[PDB]
Order: sequence, then structure tokens, then C-alpha cells
Amino acid sequence: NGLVILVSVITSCLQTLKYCDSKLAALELILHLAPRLSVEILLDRITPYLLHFSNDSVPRVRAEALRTLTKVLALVKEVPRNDINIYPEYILPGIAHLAQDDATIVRLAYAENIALLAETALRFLELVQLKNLNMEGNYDTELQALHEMVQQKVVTLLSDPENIVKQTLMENGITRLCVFFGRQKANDVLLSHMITFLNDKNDWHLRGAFFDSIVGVAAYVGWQSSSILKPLLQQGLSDAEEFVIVKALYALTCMCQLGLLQKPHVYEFASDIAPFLCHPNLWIRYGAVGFITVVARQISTADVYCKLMPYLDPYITQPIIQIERKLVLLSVLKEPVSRSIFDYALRSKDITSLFRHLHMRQKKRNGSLPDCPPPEDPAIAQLLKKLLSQGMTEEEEDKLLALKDFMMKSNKAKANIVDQSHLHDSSQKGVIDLAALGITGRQVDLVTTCKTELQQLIQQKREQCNAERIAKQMM
Amino acid sequence: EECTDTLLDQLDTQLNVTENECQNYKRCLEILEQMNEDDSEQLQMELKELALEEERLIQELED
Amino acid sequence: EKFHYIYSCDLDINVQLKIGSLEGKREQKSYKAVLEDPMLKFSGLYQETCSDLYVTCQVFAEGKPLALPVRTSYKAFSTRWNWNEWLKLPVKYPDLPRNAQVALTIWDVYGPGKAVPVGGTTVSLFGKYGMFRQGMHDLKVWPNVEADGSEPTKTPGRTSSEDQMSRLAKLTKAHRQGHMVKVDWLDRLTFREIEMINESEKRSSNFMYLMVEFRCVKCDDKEYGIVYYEKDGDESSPILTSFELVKVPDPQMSMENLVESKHHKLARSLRSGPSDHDLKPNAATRDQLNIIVSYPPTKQLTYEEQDLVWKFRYYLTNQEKALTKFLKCVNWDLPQEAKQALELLGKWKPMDVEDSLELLSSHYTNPTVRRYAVARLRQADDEDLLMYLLQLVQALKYENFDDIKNGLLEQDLCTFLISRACKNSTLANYLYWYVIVECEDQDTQQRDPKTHEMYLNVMRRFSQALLKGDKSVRVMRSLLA
Amino acid sequence: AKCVQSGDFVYFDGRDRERFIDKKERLSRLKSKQEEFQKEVLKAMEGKWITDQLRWKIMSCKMRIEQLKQTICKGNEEMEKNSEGLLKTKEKN
Repeated sequence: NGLVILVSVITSCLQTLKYCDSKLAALELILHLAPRLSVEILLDRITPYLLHFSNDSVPRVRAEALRTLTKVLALVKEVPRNDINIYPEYILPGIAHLAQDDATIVRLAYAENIALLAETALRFLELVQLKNLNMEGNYDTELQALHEMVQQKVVTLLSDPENIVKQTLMENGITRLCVFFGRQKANDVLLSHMITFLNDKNDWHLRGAFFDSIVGVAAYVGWQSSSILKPLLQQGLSDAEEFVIVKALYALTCMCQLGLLQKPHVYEFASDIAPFLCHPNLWIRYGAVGFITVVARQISTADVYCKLMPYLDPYITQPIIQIERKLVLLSVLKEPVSRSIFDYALRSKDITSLFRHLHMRQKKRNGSLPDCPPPEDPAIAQLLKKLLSQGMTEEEEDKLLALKDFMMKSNKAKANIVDQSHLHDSSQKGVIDLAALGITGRQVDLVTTCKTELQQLIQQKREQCNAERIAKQMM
Repeated sequence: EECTDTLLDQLDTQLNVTENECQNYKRCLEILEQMNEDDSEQLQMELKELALEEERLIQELED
Repeated sequence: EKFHYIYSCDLDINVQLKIGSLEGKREQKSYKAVLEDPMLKFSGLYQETCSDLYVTCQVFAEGKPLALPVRTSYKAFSTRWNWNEWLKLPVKYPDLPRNAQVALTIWDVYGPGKAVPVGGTTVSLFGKYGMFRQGMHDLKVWPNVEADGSEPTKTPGRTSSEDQMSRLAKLTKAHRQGHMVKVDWLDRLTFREIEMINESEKRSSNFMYLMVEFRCVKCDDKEYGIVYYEKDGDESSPILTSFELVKVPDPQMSMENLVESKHHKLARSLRSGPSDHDLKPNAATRDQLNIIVSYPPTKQLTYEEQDLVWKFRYYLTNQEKALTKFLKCVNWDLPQEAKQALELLGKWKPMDVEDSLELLSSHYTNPTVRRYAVARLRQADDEDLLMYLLQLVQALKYENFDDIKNGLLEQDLCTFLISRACKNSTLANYLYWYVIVECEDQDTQQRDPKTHEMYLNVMRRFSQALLKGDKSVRVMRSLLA
Repeated sequence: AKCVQSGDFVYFDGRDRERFIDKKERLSRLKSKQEEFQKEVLKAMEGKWITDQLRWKIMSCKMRIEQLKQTICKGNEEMEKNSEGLLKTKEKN
């Protein structure tokens, strides 16, 4: 039990630590002892010093102080008589500045942990309620104060100037934080914030992260989310970055498995996704197989043949039923559009008239028109010549025409990003400069642990300089 | 007043859609009745011949 | 001739890494495994010579990920896995510790919904002596495993060596950079030898490599190496080499007791502001509070009592004497409590002049509680303030001397004494002698000259306040002279 | 709220004369036929479903014969190469 005596020699140092290494060491020490220390020692003694480090001058330490505080507080299985208020009155207001910290790593470390602080505080209030009942606070107005206090922070992180913080909140716990918003406000303020991430037309990782996490929030909001979210999923399938499409297809897969897509929209999405079964990108191709097999498993086998097969038969080799098994459908997919043919079509300046010409050739191919003239604008004939001379088979023309809507929308969106490429024209190059930020350079003539390492580096550079200088002169 | 007119249209469209789906099932039945002509015996026997071949190739694999 | 560098803590910009190409044959599994699990047939390994791989780039440290894994945007491949994408990593150079690592996993498709790793490579962002990776690097990709960022890394992308090509490639790059002495006749032979060695390694082994590149930060045509460094790592500890009075140094000597500070905020919660108008102490706490209010003016309350005097501060408001205790519970450093104390002070049934003398004593220095004392000391006869005047002239020692020297809740204590003196000549008589004793006190003139000069300015003020009085008052100035 | 309970409401524009209750009844009847058509389709499905299982079995087996034939080719070419290597190594030895 002597740990209480040891913790006193540790804690007596935590206010005078100068170096970052010792401050970080002190946080490991606390975390290593914390499971052994009694609840009273964690909240009364240890906690005041964890909050102290959250104000430290080193951002790594502020980050690790919150990261330790969350893990330490998660250990408190009981509530001291005098600490029932620690979360509303001491912990949360004491770290609330981190959620708006200057250093990204701190806000980032806040986003990674707020999903757990909130849940710990809620479970703490739960224990307080059980304590009051077993002993015999206005739970309703305390819980709502915790919610209003959590919601204010979530909305702050979703409004962070650096997308990585939003993206980090998405992956770490937005599905659980929804409880702090409740069924209604999760839609009004939380979901409406996430829907805004798809307006970022230059950070595809944020649009990706939207589709990764949106399934959780949509499942929570329930039926209300379908009509609001439906058009955003169709945009995702038409995105400018194909990995966002893969993530959009994955979202629709998971949403169909949860029964969140209303029955008419399920078939509607299958009509839009079936063309992807011949897309050259295997990630999209098997993404479509994912979604469309999930559909075949959610719907009745009567609808599989009567409603799903008509959308799928143009890309299937044989109209096999029991496509509900992913192995079956992969085995019967037609060969995809070769990536070369796909790029020449998609990348063309005016893809509209290209498809119009190809669509007219389809009519001539299927007997629905008598004969077809050559294209009118030579740029279309030049493209037609390129495509056909590159081995474009007639089946690839039919498949390209099925991908018509995707390629058209996607090409239009890719262009719209190029219309923003002027804003980042400087970063695309291989070089970045200090001149913009005015950072003071440091130099040494070649003719603490950090300070010693730098001396060793300088010594190595003087030696490696003389080595090349001498050898060159000697030759 | 406006809600009444709107709800009447929502039912009229629901009716027309549900009716169309019923016509779709009918059309599918008109196709399934023709697919019933497919023989099961010849197909199943082809599986037996292929299963015999696999038994040969799997033994040769062990060898 | 010069080495240019910057500290990793000064460069507050996002780290950026180019995912280059992936070189090397990819081991195809024998069809025996394809028979074990048929979904292998649809993996990217079997469908196309180059699959549309992607590279994840998590920055690890101490075996923990520093941030979310950035990833290469989709690029189609036909005959060469080549990305030319600068991943803007999610961490900045000051966020990186000395053991920061990039964990570059290469991924491929494995049927629907499931990626599988082609291989992984982990390279520390800081070299042998803390300099950040300066340029192009070829990292050995450990096959079929996800890149591990634990320390030590089980899938290191680099070696300290221990094989021919890892040494010969470093020398080849050094030779290309011009670091190595050029000799055309040797080079034309040694590189054929290295070609034979590499082509042998490419056959006898199936290792693959991932090219990566780090941005060479530039300024005014100089390229700065980034050196791992820490703000405050620049100062050596000022440990004193000898001691003879303080044998047992204590690092928490004059630091704030954070545990006590934590107990303040919880026990004396202001959020009860709306509840405390309704909720009031019950039978068992009434007796207890009455006992506390009865305490002598010198009995410093224990934290249990100070707690109870705050929890029901809105109840005690109805008692004149209880205000003497409340003003001792309030911490006068904390602007939070002070802003509520000065509020409830203005709501409290006011204390009597007996109690008002307490607020003037040394312990109280917040101007609004000193001025409030005067705001009740005013409500007493000049007959009484004539007797207390001997003490009150000493309470000026506890008064803000800056308001005196420039005074040449309406009134501070000195202004109130001078005011009430002009209003009644009996006070003005004694007020002259009391203050002039201090001005003649040659001990104060040497032991605490600041207090001595305060009385001198009190006398200059009184000298002037009489001259600014009525004709009948001005005569008192000449009478005292 | 009194309108929906009466069932007497119709378009104010006079676009139609059949009451909402008449249309709701017709929808229930259409849904009834939807059940009938699905139950009629499913009895046809129970036939095709069996033959398509067989078709998938044949196609799976053919995909496995293609695999095994290649596996034997691979195994033979590896063995042939190893035999030629062994012979050369014995000669060298």
C-alpha cells in the first residue's frame, strides 16, 4: 500500500519539471501506477497534476496529458463523496481550452479522446445516480449540462480549420458522441455538419472519412437521415477520387445491410452501381460486387430475379440466381472496360459528344438505326480513332455507355477540382521554403541529449566534409 | 387544403407504382414459365462427368 | 563550407513524403493455395500483372500512432507500380519525437470489402544523429506483412549493411550525388559488377523495395537539414554546485498546492446561484451554521466550516454578523469567487461597525471589501469614530499607499477620515496628533519608509483638504499650525 | 383533422371524383395481388433455383478443372526443371 508514499515524491516534482523528456516520463509513471492507486488518490491527488500538464508550454505534453487523463479517469469505478461534480466543474472546463488549442497535435489529441471523456463522464453521472439511490443531484439538469457541454466541443472539432481534426473525430467516435446530441439534434446540428465535409473539393480524405463514419450517424438518426443523405451518396459514387467512390460504395453496402436504405432507393442505387461491375478499377468493381450481393441478400429471391437481375444481366455472363454469395457473382462478371480505353474516354475534353456518337453507334449495332455517319467534329473522330485503334471491342463500347452517367459526372467534377488547382499551384512542386514563414535559419561552419546529438551531427558533417574534400583533392 | 391535395397525389402515385410492379411480376412469370423447359437430368449428369474428372485430377495432384 | 539547419520544433509545417515507385517481383502463391481458398483467384495478385496498389503512411512513435493514416490517391497501373504523390502527413515537425517512424504499408485488393497487405516498410524519420531524412530512400518491403511501427520495428526498411546491395546502393547513390570520387575507368567496371550482383539478388531473392522522398526545405538558395531539437532542451540545468543551509532541497517549495486548488473549485461551486434562493439549510445544518457565525473574529474556519458557509451563503445573507465569516471563505486571488463575493456582499444584510473594523485589518486587502467597511463605518456617530480613530489611523498602514500619494464605495479610509474630520473639529484635533506622531517617528523613517511617507502624504492631504474647506474649516488649519 | 376522418375529401381543383377511401381500398387490393404474384413467382423460383444451383456447381467444377489442369502443368514444369537441375548437379558433383 506504500504507493501513496511513492506517489508523493512523484507529484511533488510535476510542478517543477523543466524538460519535455521528464514531463513525458512523469506521465508514463502516472499511467503505470494509476491502476494500482485507489480511486481517491486518482481523482484527488493525481488528477490535479494531469490538468496542470494540459496547460504545459510543450504541445506534445499537453496532448499526452489529456491522453493520460482520459485513460486514468476511465479507471474510476467508484465516486468519492466530494467528487460527484469533478466532471462538470473541474475536468471538462480544465481541458476545454485544448479543443481550441493552437497546436494541431493537441486538438488532434483532443479529437482522438473526446469520444471517451464524454462516455466516462456519463458513466460517472450514472454511478452518482446509483450512489444517491443507495445512500437514501438534479440528474436531468446535470445530464443536460453534460450534453450541452459535450455538444459544444464536438461542434467545435467539426468546425476545426484543419480537416485532419474533423477526420480524426469521424474515425474515433462520432457514432458514440451522437448519444450526447440525441436522436433529433444529431440530425439538426451534427449530421448537417458532416454533410458539409463533402463540400471540400480538394481534401479527398475528408470526403472519404465522411462515407466511412456517416453509416454510424445515419443508423443513429434513423429514417430521417435517408432523404437528406440519399443525394450525397450518389455524389460519392460520382466523386473525382476513385477511392472516395470505393468508400461511398462501402457506405451503401453497410447501409443496405442495416436496412437504412428505403426499398425504392435500394433498387435505384443498384441501377447506378451495376455499371461499376465492368469498371476497370478492381476496388470499385468489387465494391459494386459487395453492394450488389448485399442487395441480393437483403431483398426477396422473387425480387432478385424480377427486379435486380434486369439491372445486372448486361454485365453478368450468365443470369445465375443466388448471386447473394459474393463468390458466385465475381465468377460470372464480364471482362471490365480496359483502363486504357476508360482513360481515353474519361479524360477527353468533351466527353458529352463522345458518348452521343457512341450511343448512336449502339443504335446502329442493335438494329435500331439503319446506318451511322462518321462524327462531325474531328476531335470526336480523332478520339474515336484513338479508342478503336487501341483495341476497343464492341462489348467495351456497350459497357462504356453503361458507365455514361458516372464518367460524365466524374469528369465534370475532376474539372471542377482543376479549377481550384490554381489555389495550390505552389505546393505541387518538389520544394517548400522557409522564406514564407520567416523561420530563423541556423548554420555552422564545416570548413541535454538534444544538444549533444546536435554536436555529434556537426562532428559527423565536418568529418564527412573533410573526407570528400581530401579524397577529391587527392585524386 | 394544400395538405389534402398533396396527400391525394401521394396516393395516386403510390397506386400507379404498385400497379406497375404487379405488371412487372406478371411479365417475369411469362418468362419463368418458358424457362421451366430446361432439363435437370442432362445438366446433373454433366456434373457427374465433371466430378469424375476432378477426382482424376485431384489424385494426379497428390501423385 | 557551411551546414544549414533548423530545429524540428521551429519548423511548424506539415511533414511531407513522396511515395515513389515499388520495384520488384511480387511472389505469386502456388495454385495449391488457390484451391484451399478460391477467393484468392479474384485477388489483385492473380488478375493483373500490376494491381492498383495503394500505400498507407502512419507516423508511429514509441509504438503508438501519432495520427490517422494518410494514403495515396488512386492511380492506375499497367506495367509499373509508380506513384508520384507527396503525401502531406498529418503531423508537423514539432510534433515528432526522436523515435518517430513512418509505417508504409502497401495494400492490394482481396475480393470485395477486404484489402490485404502486399508488404510493409518502416523507416525512422530521424537518422543516426537526429537529422531528419534528407532525400530519396529505397526501403526494403517486408512481404505479406503489415508495416509495424513498434520500437524496435519488426519490419525495418533500412539497415545500419549485412548484405551486398544495401551497401552498394548507398555507395551508388553517394557516387551519383557526387560525394564519391569519380573515376570513369573504374566506374565503367564496378557498376557492371554491381549490376551482376543486383541481377543475382533479383533472381536468388524476391525482395521488393519502395522508393520514398522527403522534402529538402529551402530558403534563399540554401537547403536546411532538420535536426531533432526541443524548446528548453537548449538550456543546461542550473543545478547549484554547493549548498550549506538548504540540505534537503524540495522541488515543490513555493508552488501552488494544486490538490487544495482542486478542492476549492469543487466545494465552493458558483453554479448553485439559482438553486440557493430556494434551497436552504435544514434543522441539522441550521444549528451548525449558527455555531459558526457565533465564532470570535479571530477563529479561522476549517475547510468544513468554510464549505458550509459557502453552500448556504444565500441563507447567511439574512444575518448581519455572518458576513464577517463569508468574506474569509472567499479566496481573493480567484476572479471567479471574488466576482460572486462582491455580489453577495451587496445583497447581505449589512454588518455593524463592530464588524466593519474587522474588514479594515491587514487580512483584507481587496479594495471593494475595504471600501464596504467604510460604507458601514460611515453609519456611526462621529463620537464613536473619535475613539476608534486611534486604531483607524493605524489601519491606514493596510490602505493602498498609491491612492494616498495621488489622492490630492465613494471614499477610501483616508478620504473618509479626512472628510469626517472636516465635519467635526473634535476628530480633526486628534487626527492631527495621531498622524503627526507617525511623521515624527524616526524609526518608521528608517525601518519602513514607504509607510512613513504614506503618513507624510496623509498629512499633506489633510493640510490641503482643510485649505479646500469652508471658511470656518480653513481656520482649523491655522489653529493646528 | 376532421377531413382525414371523414374520408370524403377530394382535390379542391376537381381533378378527380373518387374518394380517398376508394383509392385506399384499391391500393389494398393491388397489394393483395402483389402478394399473389410474389407467391406465384416463388413457386417458379423453386424450380429455377434448383437448376441454377446445378449450373453453378458445373461452372464451379469447370473453374476447378481449369485450376487443377494448370496446377498439374505448374507442378510438372517445376518437377521437370528440378529434374534437369538435379541431373546437372549430379554431373557437376
